[PDB]
Amino acid sequence: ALGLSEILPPEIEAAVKAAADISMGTEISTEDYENIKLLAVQVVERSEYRRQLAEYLQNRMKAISPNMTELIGALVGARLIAHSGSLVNLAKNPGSTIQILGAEKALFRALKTKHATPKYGIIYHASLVGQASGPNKGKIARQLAAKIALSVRTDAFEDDETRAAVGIQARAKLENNLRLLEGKPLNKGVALGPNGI
Amino acid sequence: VVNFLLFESAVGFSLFEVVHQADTVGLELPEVKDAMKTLDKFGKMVKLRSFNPWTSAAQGLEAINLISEGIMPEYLKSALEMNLPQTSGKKSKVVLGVADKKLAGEITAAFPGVQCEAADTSEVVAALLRGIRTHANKLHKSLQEGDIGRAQLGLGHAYSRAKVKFSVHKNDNHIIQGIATLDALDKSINQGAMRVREWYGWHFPELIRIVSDNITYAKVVLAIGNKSSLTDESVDDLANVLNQDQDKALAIIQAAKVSMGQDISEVDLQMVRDLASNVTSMADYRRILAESLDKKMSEVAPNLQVILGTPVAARLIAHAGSLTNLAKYPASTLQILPKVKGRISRYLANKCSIASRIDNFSEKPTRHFGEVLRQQLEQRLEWYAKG
Amino acid sequence: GAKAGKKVIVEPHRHKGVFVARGGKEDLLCTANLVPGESVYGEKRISVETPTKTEYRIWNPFRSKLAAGILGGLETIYMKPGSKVLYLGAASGTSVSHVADIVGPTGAVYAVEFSHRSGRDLINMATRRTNVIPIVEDARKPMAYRMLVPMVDVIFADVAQPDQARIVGINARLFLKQGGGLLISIKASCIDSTAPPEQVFASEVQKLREDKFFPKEQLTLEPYERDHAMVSCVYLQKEFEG
Amino acid sequence: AAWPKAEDPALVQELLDCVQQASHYRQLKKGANETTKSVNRGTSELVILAADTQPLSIVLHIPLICEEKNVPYVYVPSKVALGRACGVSRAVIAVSLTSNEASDLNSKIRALRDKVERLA
Amino acid sequence: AWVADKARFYLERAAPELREWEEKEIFTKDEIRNLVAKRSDFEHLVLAPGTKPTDFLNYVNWERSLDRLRAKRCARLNIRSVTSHASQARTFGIFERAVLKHPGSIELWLAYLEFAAQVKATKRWRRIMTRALRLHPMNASLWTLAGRRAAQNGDMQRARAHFLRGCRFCTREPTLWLEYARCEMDWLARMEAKKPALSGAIPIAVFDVARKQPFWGPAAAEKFFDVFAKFGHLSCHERIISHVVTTMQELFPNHPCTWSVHIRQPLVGVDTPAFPKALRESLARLKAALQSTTDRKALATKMVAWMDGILAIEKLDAAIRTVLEHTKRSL
RNA sequence: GCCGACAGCGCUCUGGGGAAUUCAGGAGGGGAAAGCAGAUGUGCCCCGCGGCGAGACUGGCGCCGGACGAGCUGC
RNA sequence: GAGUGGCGAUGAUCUGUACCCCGCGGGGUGGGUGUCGAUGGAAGUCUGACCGGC
Repeated sequence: ALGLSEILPPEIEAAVKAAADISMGTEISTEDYENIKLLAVQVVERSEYRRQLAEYLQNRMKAISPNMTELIGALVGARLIAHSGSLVNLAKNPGSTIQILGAEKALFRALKTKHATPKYGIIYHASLVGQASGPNKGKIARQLAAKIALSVRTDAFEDDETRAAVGIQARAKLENNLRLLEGKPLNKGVALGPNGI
Repeated sequence: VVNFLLFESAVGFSLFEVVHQADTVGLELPEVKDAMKTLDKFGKMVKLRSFNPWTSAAQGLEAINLISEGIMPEYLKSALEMNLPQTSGKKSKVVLGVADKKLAGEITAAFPGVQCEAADTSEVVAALLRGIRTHANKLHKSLQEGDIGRAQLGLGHAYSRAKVKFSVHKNDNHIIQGIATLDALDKSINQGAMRVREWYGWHFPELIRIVSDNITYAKVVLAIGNKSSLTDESVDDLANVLNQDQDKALAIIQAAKVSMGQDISEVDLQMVRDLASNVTSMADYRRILAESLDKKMSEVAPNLQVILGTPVAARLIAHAGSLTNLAKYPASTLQILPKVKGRISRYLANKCSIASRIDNFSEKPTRHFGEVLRQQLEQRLEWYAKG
Repeated sequence: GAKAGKKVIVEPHRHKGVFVARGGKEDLLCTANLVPGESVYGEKRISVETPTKTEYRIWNPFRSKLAAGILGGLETIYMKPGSKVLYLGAASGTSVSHVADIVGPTGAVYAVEFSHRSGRDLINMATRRTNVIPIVEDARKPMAYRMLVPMVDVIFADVAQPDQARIVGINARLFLKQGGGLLISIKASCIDSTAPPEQVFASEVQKLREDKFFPKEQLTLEPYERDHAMVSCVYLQKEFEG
Repeated sequence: AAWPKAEDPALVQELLDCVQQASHYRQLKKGANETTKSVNRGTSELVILAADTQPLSIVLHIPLICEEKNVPYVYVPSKVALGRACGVSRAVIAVSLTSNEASDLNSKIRALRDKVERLA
Repeated sequence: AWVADKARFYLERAAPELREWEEKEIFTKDEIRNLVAKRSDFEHLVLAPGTKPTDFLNYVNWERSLDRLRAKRCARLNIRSVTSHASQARTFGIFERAVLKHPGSIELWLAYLEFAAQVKATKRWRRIMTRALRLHPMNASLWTLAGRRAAQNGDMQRARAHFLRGCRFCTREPTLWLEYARCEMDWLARMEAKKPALSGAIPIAVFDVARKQPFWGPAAAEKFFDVFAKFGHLSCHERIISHVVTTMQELFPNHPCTWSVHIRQPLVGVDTPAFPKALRESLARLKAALQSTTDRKALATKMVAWMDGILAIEKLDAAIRTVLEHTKRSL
């Protein structure tokens, strides 16, 4: 769009008119501008292909495992599917394994080297263990991994709110469990007056 | 006894009244160096009579390119008619301090009653001005918005380019990064096009046997759609695609007539035609880059392209960085970048050096000189071919 | 020796913004790359991430008198991240790129050169880096670029002129601060080819001294150059920053 | 582009004579490529080019690296005079001449680039 | 900061008028407590390092409203021989210190010119005016104000000094050329109103010289027609308008500005049988002009702006009013 | 890497360390118009001293100098 | 009697991509490469009964 206001919020486009005024613009020809402009339309075409690929994978994962989608979402669950290979081969793995999917180098480094195993793997970029912080991160990594072995096991061995009857219960229990973990009082402390009394 | 002086800076002119003038005998004294060192004392010596900005960077570039040779402009004579009093040299004159001797002589030539001490001559106004240059940020801050260093920086790029004629004959940019993106997206279209061949070929096997040339595969599986709705000569396309009557189309509709593999669904076919439009738009943009890239390289450095071809001349110009660097390398350093093979490697390396510096250090370089370089290349090919 | 891909750790040098990269059989003086991923004139450089980003161009005492002085054992170089340096005799902007790597993004290098061709390579490098200004003018006429240069902290001087102390004299009398840095490379064969080099060096020091500088130290660049001196002095004060 | 043009009143003659004497002391790198190697390696003490080059762009590249290495360069107006000044039987287009620790030739290089410094 | 020292000079300089206000029955003693303490707080705020033109105008507004308060309270208690000149002198001190510290502040400069004009300080007003022009020479606001107040005072030569130096400097916008045609033709309006003046080739020289300028464009020339299109009661307004339309139809002859002045040209010397006569003449030029091959959208927008630009007038044929509304609908 | 006798050496002693804060100093950086050298309200008119200044004469040897002056302005 | 063709600083030559088996021709593994693979290997997929409130 440059060589108006839909692409970006205003008063930053006032700054791009300002830098367009006072910048060090080496006036290249319109043929070279046509080349860099066709690279721009190339990469915004790949951005549109990103959008419809993302909607493809979201709707497809909703059709394949709705328990997973109504726990952690299509992207993270899709990457678990991609790690173990398939849905039944994800379902044959225990809940600790589905906690440690994605962290096997640190994990067998720790197990062969007598050190601290990793608390989580792929799971960390879900909408919940990112919502928690502190020790609640590893704790809700455990219990989310247990409930998610359970839910992907239901999706893998059998309108959509009866097919997704495990994931909604695990969302309610697991987010209620979140706020009872986080919204907690601190350690009880005495108060002292001006004199140490 | 200096009355006024003139500080000319990259944002504009500004002339200062000076009152409580400097110790003209004790200039090298340390306490006077302190009073010429800190702002809270020298500013008791200088006021600010007038400021004259630049209404455009074109006026700034003409202002440097007059004031470097030492000629004043008509707007400087304007601001000095604005500021200086109407004096002949009859009975009362006005001393102005100017950092340049010929500007002083021209300015006493234009104004007969000004008399100008130049900072090349007298250390009084050389110091009284040198300190306006020290504090002229804080001295001008109350009326000039923004920093001075960026206006300096842009004015220095502007004056260097206007004095040297830089970007009228510096066009290296459009092939180093262009062959970077050209080989990059050739790798990309091999990757994604191999993907769409693997997956639609997972749906429909023998199209790998009838149609190779990966991007033509991608367009023919954009157009063929599903295994179901085929006619061979459907709409105005397959004659421009490939052979039609005896060779390909009967193998297409016959191959899907005797098709063997798995079926597929509609949204999956939306993936194969979004991915197909990905690959074929990538190929169209590759045609655009090869066209404008080869035209541009034959319009900028033709010698390396006639003796080598623009993909490998593009690889050497991106491989050394610029025409100035590849020109600066010697013969055997370009040879870095039985005995017949390495011998002609040395010979074409040496001619690629001589073609490099003849390619750069002409103004807008020609074409026939590299043509006669390839004439020497052909007669050395014949010089071995007498065997 | 210093082959591409050898593991080599980087520790800071004694100066401000100068780095030293110690490897197994060697060591390499290096600066921090201001524009990453790009070598200026085709030099070796070092990439490292925080525990993509960090990059260190390797700096050559055979192609740079200032690196010959830093490996020559110089006390101070007067330049630090944040300084303003007036470089004199800037051919192609190579050592101007290393000075620009020292003073960094907030600093400013004011590169002056007479020749138009080194002007062009200087505009290439100085178009890539945004703290260096290109000035293609005569160093014997400072009133040409008096509209371009403010009061700088340091002047670096590498010109092959017989009137070198006069050129740096008037450039410091227009552009160098009260108590300013000056760092001059001197070629005795270029000033006086029939005199002994210690006497040429001492005479150029005396011309700066009656040009009202104050010489702090002198070192000769002689495992890396021949008959070259590096004189470090300070304008109008005995101590630098004032 | 030959702004350090040497004058035919015997400065060219002293240049070509010192070329010949350095050729007899083997201090002489002949031709544009070997000149370029001597300047880039920094061995060079002085360098002469020839302005009788038919395209002069093919020797215009070494004043850049001579400005970088700070060695004096100067043009003589005949590559044939430079060529038999070297003693080559071909046309030498650009010559570079180095030095050592102790030679009267090194003294002649010193006085010669003193004259070249009087040009530039 | 020695703000207590320099502030101590200004407070102790202010003290004997407070003495005279306590010994006259005008203010009372705790009022003078509030007054001394507030004077002090302003003087330390103003002589403080980090200050603003807002702060200087706050203390100018408060000190001057103090002078008006003492004036009205003086008129209450029927006092005479108490004067305002320590307040005016003091206010000139606040301004002189103000535009000495922040001289690049046209709020301060225009406010100081406003005070110097409201206290009838004319010679001092011109000195402030020249200092303001020297620090802001690219300011059409200041060059216009100097030229116009010089014209209303009556020295048109000094007005033309401020204007011709102004047109020398402010040459990005057309604004000061418009105000010098506007003020020079204001002077010709005064000369033909009192009746060189018979010819009046000065704004024509402004026009033809103004051709060679970096602003000189067709829309700006239409702003020249908006300037000259008033004062149609003159001697040579048809000659000046006719030179503008003729020269634009000799240099830019394919522009809806030239077609727009081709419409509005017979309506210069009007304000009445000629008003429908030249109005329908502008309908002949209008129908001749809207069909012309030019920037038809720009002429359509100009004529929506012009047919809307007549509507406030009265005593018109309602058929003409409605048919111009339908012409706005038709375009 | 911890521990380390004897012999010897150095620093220090209201023994030796660490943290929290209260007080007394020192050095350095960075930021800041950071600017009280003579601090007299405004406007008009008359005088005095002076500055620009059109235009006009003259003496001496191609110059330098005298001495007139419409008008406008500063103090 | 006329018109063409002809190395080299505007870079000749030389040590140096390996060894071996044969009659300028052919073959056994190189090493560095640059790809896509691959099923193949390193390579195996944490702990398991308490904890919080009062």
